[PDB]
Amino acid sequence: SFPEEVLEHVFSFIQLDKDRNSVSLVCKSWYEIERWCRRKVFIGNCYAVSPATVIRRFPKVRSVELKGKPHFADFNLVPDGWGGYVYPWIEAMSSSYTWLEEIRLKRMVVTDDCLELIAKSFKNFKVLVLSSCEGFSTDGLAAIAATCRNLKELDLRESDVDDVSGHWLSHFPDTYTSLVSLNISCLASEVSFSALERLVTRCPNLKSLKLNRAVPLEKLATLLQRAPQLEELGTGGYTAEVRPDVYSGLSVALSGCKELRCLSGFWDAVPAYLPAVYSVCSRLTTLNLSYATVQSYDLVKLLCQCPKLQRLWVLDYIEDAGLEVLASTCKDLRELRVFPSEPFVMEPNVALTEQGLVSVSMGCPKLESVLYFCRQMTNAALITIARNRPNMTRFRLCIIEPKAPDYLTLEPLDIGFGAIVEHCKDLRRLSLSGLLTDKVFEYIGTYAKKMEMLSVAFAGDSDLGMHHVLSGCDSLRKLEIRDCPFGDKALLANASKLETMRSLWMSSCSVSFGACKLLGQKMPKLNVEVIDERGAPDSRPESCPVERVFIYRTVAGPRFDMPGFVWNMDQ
Amino acid sequence: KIVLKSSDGESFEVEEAVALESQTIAHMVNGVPLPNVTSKILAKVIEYCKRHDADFMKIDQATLFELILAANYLNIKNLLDLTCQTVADMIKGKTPEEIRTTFNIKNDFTPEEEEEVRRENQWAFE
Amino acid sequence: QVVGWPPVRNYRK
Ligand SMILES: O=P(O)(O)O[C@H]1[C@H](OP(=O)(O)O)[C@@H](OP(=O)(O)O)[C@H](OP(=O)(O)O)[C@@H](OP(=O)(O)O)[C@H]1OP(=O)(O)O
Ligand SMILES: O=C(O)COc1ccc(Cl)cc1Cl
Repeated sequence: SFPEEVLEHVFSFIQLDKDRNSVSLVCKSWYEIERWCRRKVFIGNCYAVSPATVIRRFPKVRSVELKGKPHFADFNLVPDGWGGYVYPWIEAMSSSYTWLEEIRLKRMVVTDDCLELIAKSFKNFKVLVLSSCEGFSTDGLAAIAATCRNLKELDLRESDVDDVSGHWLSHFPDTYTSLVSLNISCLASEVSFSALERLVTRCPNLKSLKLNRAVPLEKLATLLQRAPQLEELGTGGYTAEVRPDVYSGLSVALSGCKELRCLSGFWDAVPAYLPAVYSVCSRLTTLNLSYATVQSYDLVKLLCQCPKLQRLWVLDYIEDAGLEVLASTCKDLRELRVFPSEPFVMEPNVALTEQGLVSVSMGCPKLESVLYFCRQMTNAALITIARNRPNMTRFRLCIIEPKAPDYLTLEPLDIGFGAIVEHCKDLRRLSLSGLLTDKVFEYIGTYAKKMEMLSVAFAGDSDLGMHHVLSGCDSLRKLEIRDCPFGDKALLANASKLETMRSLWMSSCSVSFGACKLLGQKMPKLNVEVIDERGAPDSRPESCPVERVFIYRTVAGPRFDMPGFVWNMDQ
Repeated sequence: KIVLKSSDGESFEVEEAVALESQTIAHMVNGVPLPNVTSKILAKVIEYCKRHDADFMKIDQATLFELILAANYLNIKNLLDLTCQTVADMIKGKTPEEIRTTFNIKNDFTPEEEEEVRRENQWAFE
Repeated sequence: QVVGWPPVRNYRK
């Protein structure tokens, strides 16, 4: 009940977005005090609200996070030009947020113009994370490097950069020294290497260096001798003539890095050079081998020595036998990602099946987080997995053949998934696959009460299934569906669910254009977007399924930068 | 030693560095009067300032209540922090109506405004 | 094959 300054100082110890939202709703007084001391803002859907809105309400923000295209952009199911442009944000912030420090962007279109504007409006600019973004070039980054004198983090992870010129990196002045974190690893072009060594050499706080694979294996040791304090290393190319001097050097240099917790990169890795990495290995909590194309045996030899390993991302080359050795050596595993080595041929090239996942189910009592590509699976295996891991959190299991049944048994996988979902009571994330009838959906609506994100393809028999989901799924935030018999009847019968959810994606389903227009009319605070390259939707009868609807709730109303193939159903 | 005079008119003798923990005291400079702190409260302040805490804060609400205000009035930065954390940790995890229980706040939102904000917070800020 | 399947960010198909 006391002044205004004590509340503020109290607030300063409150940092979770939820907590701040809550205090903002106590009474008008608190709404005002929090407003004014809100240090960061998280905007999961850039079109959900306008910049003018964010900037007028939290005028003191130091740190901004924005997310653009829906997840399925990754699979490119969203045509180019659809939207996600960050420029309007930067333009609006550049005059209000003078003291801005941190920008984190996901799946947005980000332009060299954006990058210059940031460089030259935010003097205290410290952190730039660009995560699967597109639209910019090494020229933009040259801007950042030349101008951002206080920069600590440049993280380019999984972005598509128009790759003019490795010259941009030598634009960091000699008086620059502040770098904590360079994630370089999506760039094709090749940085100046003496510039890179000068840079790493003079930033004594460098903690995380992820290379560029145009920095060839023979050069890594020079780098590592300059940054013995490293905690995360991303190699460049991991290939070279087999020679003893070059092996010996890599290896003294790595075992020089007593602080490595995270090892990644390994393009083109040669078996003959991995063991250089071993002494580092006692200690790793994160190993990402997902671009090494090495055989299950050499993986195992490496795994055998990562007792503290908490997170593994690897190729399917690891195999059932390699994963079993996994279950045995890594009792502290939280997260396993197994990626497809050859996701575009039908025949198995690799002996990796339900069995490896079962192994790991039983052997890693702390495994909570799974992404798995294989070519076959069973109800029985899923059921043993759910039984062994009722603490699973995130379960993403992708069978490469579209409607593959249980291969022993030949049924739909409905009960296997029923089991993961009945038994794993804190499952917040599910993606499933294989032969699936309206009945999984039903299980999903009955048991999956905590579940937040659900991904599905080539599944169900009718609108009943999608109904059970939008029906039963208390905590649904993101629902994304391709190529299923789900349409007008389940969508409109659940129209009001949609206001509680960040987004529904539906492509190639049976949603008529007519249900799209009716939905837009019932629900004026959804943007219901038809995204359909065949030309204007009265071209065809309203009876006619649109190619993609994307639906998301918002306070900005309809958005200003639709291109030619996106229509909003407001009117 | 300095002596410190509660609001209650009673007298506290503390050695020289203890009193000076308070910038508010430091900058008055027979015996320092403190119109906005009780003795009860000035007592607790003095244990803290002596020690320097944990079951120290093992106190009750109206009392924390007053401890904050005095740590503010006396400018004692460490104690403001500690009693500030402590009120925070009562906010966290909690809803508006429970915060505005735990705290004796009356809700002065209309129906309509409260929904616009929730509203904003949920659709755009979490 | 089908567009966008299987869902992965690799190069061909
Ligand atoms: O809280 P959200 O906005 O729901 O974000 C989720 C969540 O990401 P955070 O690391 O930001 O909590 C996922 O983390 P997990 O489900 O693995 O815990 C992440 O998935 P990844 O770990 O695979 O990056 C996923 O990204 P995606 O949809 O690209 O798999 C992303 O969701 P969005 O950024 O798509 O909302
Ligand atoms: O989770 C992943 O990234 C891979 O698995 C999926 C991705 C998208 C869809 Cl629709 C279905 C599945 Cl099983």
